[PDB]
Amino acid sequence: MDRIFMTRTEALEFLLKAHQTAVDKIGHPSHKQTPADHAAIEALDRLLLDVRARRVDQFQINASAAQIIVTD
Repeated sequence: MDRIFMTRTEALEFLLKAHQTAVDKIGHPSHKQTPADHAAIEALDRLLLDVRARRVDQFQINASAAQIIVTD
């Protein structure tokens, strides 16, 4: 049973660690950061606004993987 409770601000750790899981799941390389990444920010804007606006909720992708239940 894996569960992580964090506040609105601490939620960042979850939004960050969450990406690593997917990025690692696909088996992507470890090459140096690319310039195109600057555009990827367009997507982060979603979670960034949802968090900064204090409109985020708790959720989990898998039961075996590290879960992070948001504690509003």
